[PDB]
Amino acid sequence: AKPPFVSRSVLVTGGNRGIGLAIAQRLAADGHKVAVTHRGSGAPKGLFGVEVDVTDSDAVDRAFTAVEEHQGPVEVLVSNAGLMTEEKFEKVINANLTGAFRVAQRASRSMQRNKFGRMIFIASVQANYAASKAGVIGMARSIARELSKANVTANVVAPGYIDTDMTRALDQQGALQFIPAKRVGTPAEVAGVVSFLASEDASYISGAVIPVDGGMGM
Amino acid sequence: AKPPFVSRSVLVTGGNRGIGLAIAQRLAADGHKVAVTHRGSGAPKGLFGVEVDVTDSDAVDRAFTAVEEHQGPVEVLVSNAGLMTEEKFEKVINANLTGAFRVAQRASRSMQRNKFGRMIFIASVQANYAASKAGVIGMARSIARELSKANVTANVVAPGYIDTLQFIPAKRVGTPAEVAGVVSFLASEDASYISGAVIPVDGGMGM
Amino acid sequence: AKPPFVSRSVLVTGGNRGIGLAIAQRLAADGHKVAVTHRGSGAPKGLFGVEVDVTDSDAVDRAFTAVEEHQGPVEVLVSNAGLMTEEKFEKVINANLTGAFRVAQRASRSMQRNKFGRMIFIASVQANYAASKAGVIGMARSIARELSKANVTANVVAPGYIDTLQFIPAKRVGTPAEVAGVVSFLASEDASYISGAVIPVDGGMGM
Amino acid sequence: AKPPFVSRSVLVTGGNRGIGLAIAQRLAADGHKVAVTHRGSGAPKGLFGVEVDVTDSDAVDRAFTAVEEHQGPVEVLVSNAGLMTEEKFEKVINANLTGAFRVAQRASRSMQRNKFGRMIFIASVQANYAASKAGVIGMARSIARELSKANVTANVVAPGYIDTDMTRALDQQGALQFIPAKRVGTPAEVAGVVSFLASEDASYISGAVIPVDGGMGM
Repeated sequence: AKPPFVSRSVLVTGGNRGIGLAIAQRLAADGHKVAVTHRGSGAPKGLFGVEVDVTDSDAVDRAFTAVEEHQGPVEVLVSNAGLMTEEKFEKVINANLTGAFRVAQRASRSMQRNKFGRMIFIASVQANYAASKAGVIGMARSIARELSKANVTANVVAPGYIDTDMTRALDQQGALQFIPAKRVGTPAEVAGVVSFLASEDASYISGAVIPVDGGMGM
Repeated sequence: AKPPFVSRSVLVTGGNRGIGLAIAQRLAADGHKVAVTHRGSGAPKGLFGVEVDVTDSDAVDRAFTAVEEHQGPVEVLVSNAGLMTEEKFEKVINANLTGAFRVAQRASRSMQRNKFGRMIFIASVQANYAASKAGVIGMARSIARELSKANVTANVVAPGYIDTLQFIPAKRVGTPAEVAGVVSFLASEDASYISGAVIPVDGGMGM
Repeated sequence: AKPPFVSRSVLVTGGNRGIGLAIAQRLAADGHKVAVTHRGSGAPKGLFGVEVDVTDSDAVDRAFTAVEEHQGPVEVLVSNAGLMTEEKFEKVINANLTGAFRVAQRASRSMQRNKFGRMIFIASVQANYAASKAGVIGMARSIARELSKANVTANVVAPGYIDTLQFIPAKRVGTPAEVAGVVSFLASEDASYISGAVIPVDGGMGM
Repeated sequence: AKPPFVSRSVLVTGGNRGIGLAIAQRLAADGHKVAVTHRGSGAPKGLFGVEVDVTDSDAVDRAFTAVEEHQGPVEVLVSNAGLMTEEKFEKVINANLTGAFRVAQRASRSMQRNKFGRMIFIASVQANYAASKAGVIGMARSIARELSKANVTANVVAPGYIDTDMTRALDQQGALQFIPAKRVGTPAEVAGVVSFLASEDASYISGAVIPVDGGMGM
């Protein structure tokens, strides 16, 4: 007894490259209406693009508004990262943690009003990155606590070792000792999880962290 | 970029009632070849059933054998829990913890040999239940560590309050179908890189 | 602002060797009244010992009784683990999981009645061990939920590699004394508001 | 076989009030050399005080230096918090997360050189607070990973409901349903845990989160 498909207004932050693109293209193939944010380089053919520096609250506000006018209010929000000294630490925190907050907060009133919302946070694949990842999880669990009564869930996807364009650039196999699956994952493997969390099957999952790591984070 | 569907040989333990039945029915509608074990009340209409007491290793072996003949070697195992004194403690541990081991072990040979397997353990919705459920998660994580190299994963679904409340973020109970939805995903081609995970299906309860 | 010392009646299961012995010796030096169970090789010099097979509920009851007479009703229980086929699986589950339940249950009446108790379960340093250890944590959390109102806590110590390595942040093994140090703290007046916790003693390993 | 006591150079951030003071006074009663940071109001009689806004990297630097000259390099660091809109969110993140980083980073070189260090982070007792608490844990686990080989551990203390001066000001008993112990904890109960983590008995605990919550966070 599978729930009939509903085509959602979807926003994928950083949806023009790497894992973000895989997610964006999967969700579009699913039958959703998919928009993406980028840093200026352009949204991939097919999809609706807005330029957004997630460090900037006004840019986020204007982005959501252009999306709203284009395809209706954001129902499904996929938040992708984002990006030792004080400057390096605050930069990653601003992009990856506070950037997640900014987009989540801009999304929340519309989702609460409409009694539908899926916030899906993609954790980064080092003190700054560890801190911002754990912070997003803490934040997501907190959004889940407040908003779930309104049918607005917040869940996290925690990717393990995934083959990106930039992953392939490293001297890499020492990582496989720590992975029970004994292999790297694909961008498509992560996008499959986002697709499920975006579907009508995930309505009773809220405040969860799903690891997509071949067993690594056990 | 969806991966093409593959019809799997599925065994659902306790697939005749409640959460078990909804799982068996969803997987059949998904397009899998679905068999169920049951305690004696009968399989669901149309689906191949076998009577199994999961405290009985020989009854486990017979069931798997009869299923292998019917529809081919078991590729995906959905293990549903079968249900303070020393007697009651050991009973629940035998059914819910050792029972999961018995089915997981009987399934594992053919999964490793054939280089595909998905083990999906559904935790139970007292000291004995707490220990059985936690014991299953530890056992699943251990199987995940051993067999993931052979494309054989082990994951756990942790249901909350399912109808078969203020202290729940969602402020409602879950349906048996919301559980079966997650099992359908775990049994699908989209879950290949998930292994050793506990997916809570509880509307935010166990956070 | 340290709370004054109270000499507790302590039972340490398997307190005759390895981690068990170091725990029993530390607690005795701390100033507690320390008894140990053992498998038959004998108690440590000076300490009151009783032979117990933790798979035997009646042997558990007898031991507690003999200890109550010797030094007074057990106030702090340190439960040390006693140590793939269906036979080997059930064996480890009986000793490490059900064995912990048997001692925890025999201890609990007097702790609730007397409004003080500290249960300290030492996890083991395979599918059976993974399940037993995870099962003990779930059981400890359950006891913690039930009995904490009566000033009866249950906590778990999870030791890593203990000498009784690159994949360890500390880059060394732990001593049996580093484990006993944490048990000493858990048995002390400083631990009253810790209940249902798993304290890892592993140099960062299980992070 | 208890390890002989060693009197450590200790720094307690926010050690002049509430749980911070309890910790500071306990550690001093233990026999450590205890310094505290404050916001201007003064360190409690007995103890060495430095004024430090943990938002300010230069103030942190000068504080550690005054402590070093007074009683020797910081061996034991107790980091106390610290303190929905963007401003409120970034303020709590700056004080509670980046503030933790600042003091941890200023402490680290001396601890690494001397092959001794105990970093103990006291988590706050809401999206901003949840995020910063989870972030500190993520950070601490990351410090533990890098520094433990040099005998520098990082552990977290996660207080449940504790009776402060400010706790007593709230309409409070609805909290007790969620606490198996069925009572509030005392500042002294938390300080007892810090005392253990600061002692010679905690050397093989690193990257741990100890909850002091009567069972609450189970």
